[PDB]
Formats: sequence, C-alpha cells, structure tokens
Amino acid sequence: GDTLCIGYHANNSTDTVDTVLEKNVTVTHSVNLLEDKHNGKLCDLDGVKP
Amino acid sequence: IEGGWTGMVDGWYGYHHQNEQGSGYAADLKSTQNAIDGITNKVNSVIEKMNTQFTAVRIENLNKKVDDGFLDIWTYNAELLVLLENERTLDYHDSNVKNLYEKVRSQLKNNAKEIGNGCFEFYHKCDNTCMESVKNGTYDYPKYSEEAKLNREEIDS
Amino acid sequence: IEGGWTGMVDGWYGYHHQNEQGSGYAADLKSTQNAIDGITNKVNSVIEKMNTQFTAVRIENLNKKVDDGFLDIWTYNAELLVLLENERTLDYHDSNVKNLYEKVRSQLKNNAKEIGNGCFEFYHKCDNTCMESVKNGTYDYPKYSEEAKLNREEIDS
Amino acid sequence: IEGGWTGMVDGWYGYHHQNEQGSGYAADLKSTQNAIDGITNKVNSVIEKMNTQFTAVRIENLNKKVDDGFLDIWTYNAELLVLLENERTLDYHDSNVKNLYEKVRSQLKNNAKEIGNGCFEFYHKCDNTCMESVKNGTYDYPKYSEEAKLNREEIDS
Amino acid sequence: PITIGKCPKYVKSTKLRLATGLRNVPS
Repeated sequence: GDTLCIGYHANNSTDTVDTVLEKNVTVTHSVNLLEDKHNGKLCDLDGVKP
Repeated sequence: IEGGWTGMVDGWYGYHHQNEQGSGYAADLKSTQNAIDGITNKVNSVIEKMNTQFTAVRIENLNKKVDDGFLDIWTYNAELLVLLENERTLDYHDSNVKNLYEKVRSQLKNNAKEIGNGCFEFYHKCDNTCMESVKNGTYDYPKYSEEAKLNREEIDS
Repeated sequence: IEGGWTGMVDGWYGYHHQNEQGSGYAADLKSTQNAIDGITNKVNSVIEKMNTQFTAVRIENLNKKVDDGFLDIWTYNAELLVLLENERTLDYHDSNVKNLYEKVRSQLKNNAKEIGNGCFEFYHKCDNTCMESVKNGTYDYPKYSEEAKLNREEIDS
Repeated sequence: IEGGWTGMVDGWYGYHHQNEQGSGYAADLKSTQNAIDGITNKVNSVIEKMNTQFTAVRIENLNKKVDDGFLDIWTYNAELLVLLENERTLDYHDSNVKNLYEKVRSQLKNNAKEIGNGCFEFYHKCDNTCMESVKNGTYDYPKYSEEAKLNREEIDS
Repeated sequence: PITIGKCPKYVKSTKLRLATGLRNVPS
C-alpha cells in the first residue's frame, strides 16, 4: 500500500551547540556571536589618526 | 520520529512519499519559512544583551575588582541565555514537526494507518496529485472513504 | 495523554466514563487537593527571595554602580528562579496525571485494555457503582476476572 | 523503559533473559564502565569552579558589601551548575540505556518482537550461548532467520 | 576589554553559538 512519511532535515555539519540538558550536540545550522579571529596585531586609525 | 533525512535538501520539515508513480523527498516551504522567520527574530532578541554598561568617569583596586567580577558574572549569565535559548529553538523545531504530523493526521483520518514514528500507509491509492493534495492541505476524506473501509475489511479478517 | 478537558470543572485531574448508565466527566478531589497544597507551599518558598539586602549607612559613584549592577544581577536571577519553578510545577502536574493513570492500571489489570493516551476499555461492564469503585480505589479484579477472559476470547479468534 | 532492576548488582545497564536454560540478570560491563569514566571526568570538570578569587591587599563597608554580595551571587551560580549537570548526567544515563536497546534491536531484526519498554521475544530459541552472543555483539540474523519466519506464520494466521 | 569606536561588547568566554537549525541526527 502507498505510504507517506514525515521527517526533518539532516546535513553533514559538525556544528556543536550547548543546550541545558545536553552539551556539544550536532546541529544542522548555527550562528556564531563571538569574534577572536581579528586580534589585529596592529593599531590602525579609528575614524581618524591616533 | 527519531530520523533525520539527508535527502531533504529543500526544507527543514517535509514528507517522503512512496506511491505507484514514484518515491520522493519533498519539503513543506511554509513550515520551514515560518521557522526561519521565528528563529531570525529570536536571534535578534538574543543579541539584545545590554552589555553597554560603562562609566565614563584603595579605590582603583575596588573599581578593578568590581569591573572584573561583574564581567565574569555577566559572561556566565550570557552563556546561560545561550544554553536556554539553544534548547528553546531545538524544542521549537520538535513542535514544528509535531504540528506537521497533526496536519497530516487530521486530513487522512481512517483512510490511512500510522505505520510508526511519522509514517502513514494509505488504505487507498495516492497519485502525486493525491499526495500534493495532502501537502497542499486539500485532501478530502470522502473521496476515498469507503475505498479504505473495504481494504480495512482485509485487515479485519 | 495530550488532551485538556474543558468539561472537568471539578478538578485538575479526573476521569471520563462511558458506560450503559451514561457518560461523565468526574474529578478526583484527592489528587487535585494535594496538588493545590503542594503548589501553595512551593509559591510560599518561591516568595522567599531574600531581597531585604540594604545598608542603612568617587565613592558615591561606586556605591551607585554597585547597587545598580547587583539589582540587575538579582532581577536576572529571580526571573531564573521563576522560569525554573514554572517548569517544575508543570512537570509536577504531568507526574500527577501519570500517577492517576497508574492507580487505574493497577486495579484494572487485564480486565481492561488501554485504548490509547489515558483510556481503558473494560472487557466487562461497569456501572457508575463499578466506575466509582475504581475512582474510590475499591475495584476488585476477581469480580469480573473470567468475565473479561471470555470476551478476550472474542478478540483472540 | 520505566523500571529499575534491583537484581542488577553487576552494572548500571544490563539484560534480563528468560530462556529454557534459566532466567538471569546480567550486566554489560562496557556500557557501565564508559558511563563511570565519563561521569568521573564530568565531576572533575564540575570541581573546576574558580572560587580562588581573592585580593591579598566608607571603603571598608564597600569592600564588605562587595565581597558578601559576590559570595551570594556565586553560591547561586554554583548551585545552578550543580542543577544543570545533575540533569545532564541523568539524561546521559537515559541515552546510554537507549543505545544499549538499539544495539540489541540491530542484531535481532525480525527474529524478535519488541514486547514493550525494553523487552524482546525471540521467535527462535536462545541458549545462554545465543544470549551472550547478543550481549557479546555476535548474534547472526541468518542463523535463525527462517526459523523465526515460520513462527511468524503462527502469528499471521 | 579596552575598545574604541563601534566594537563588539567584550566577553570572557570561548564559544557562544546559537542553534538556528535541527538536531543533526543522520540515519
């Protein structure tokens, strides 16, 4: 007999996000809020010379 | 339902049909669109951490200890907000799948049998027209009502 | 069980019977009474936030920044307590329904069949005397034991 | 599964078999060993509360109010960490039982029928050799494949 | 923690990801 099923998306993503009940769980899509990569190592101008 | 489909490339929530015509993964644009809208708005509200707190003007040591301790307190609190709403969005996703499943149960009624998790075996035969009727929200119980009953009498005996 | 009864006007937790005599929503005063007692006591313990913290006697700016920051910290913490114990009372309610369901399963044993969610189809016939026996906690398995078995032999064949 | 076995004296997670040979509670050392290892490491990470914060050197009243308020804030935060990871270890335990159950389902396939919660009724007959095969992870579907099908034809008719 | 102009609020943590999708659990 013909069947129809319901399900959700699943993709090859190693993104890990921390819930309350569980830490480090693979999530399809996440969004980061922290920025450490731009340490700079140089003191440029801030809107004008320093 | 504890199965994630890698075949769904269209949407976060969808359907997998196996009829005479073929077998296909097909998303539900409406549900996933509303999910993305709601989580966008959630993320914006999360970003509303008010960390602008600053004062333009043994004391220096006290201001030092204070600023530092408040920093650690608020970092802990922010990671708390993150944990909380991570679970909250994941639970939201769960509820969306549940609602899709109820949308399908409502229309099918006894013309179908819940095989398991989120699957339905029609007692009647569905084209992709009769499949996209269910997805479109336009499946009619009477069209096949007796047609299913008959086959129920093959499971009865 | 994922159905809230608007007909229960008597109690938070109850029963819906359909026998020959009639069909009725009937609460269980004991369970809902203990629930209200426990949540009253919970609320009282919640109100035990110790926010009396106060001192009768660049410094003024430091006392200013301190009092303000501690205020925000404790408001966040209080909303946390509220969130936590909101879930805790809701989970308590869930567990109460579960315990009522186990109280009914225990007495009925195989004289009944769990239709779904929280429903029981007796294999025997129940008056409102035999219904309020189950509710009263006085239903006896032997009274109908064979009476059910016979009808089981109608589901067997 | 909502039943704790007092008979399991060997391990946190295990098996209860009833075959012709006998009936026994038997733990799974691997699962409980990994559970104890992971929770040991969790406890160590928990103990990593950095409460060393200290300064070797109306002000005294301000240092007084500050130290005291930070103390209460951090005690609340520590009890929070405790609550969180208490639930997290309990959920971890749940997931371990789930994984054991999936390990058994995988090998048994249709040679067995899930009676309920975590029970399997073999359609074939299992020695403690054929039981400790499943536990050892060495049960072969073909060995009994048709042997089960035959008995399925006794549930079919 | 010392910034000038339009700078992201300073935080003392290592990771801060918000889940925006499903629990990835393939097959």
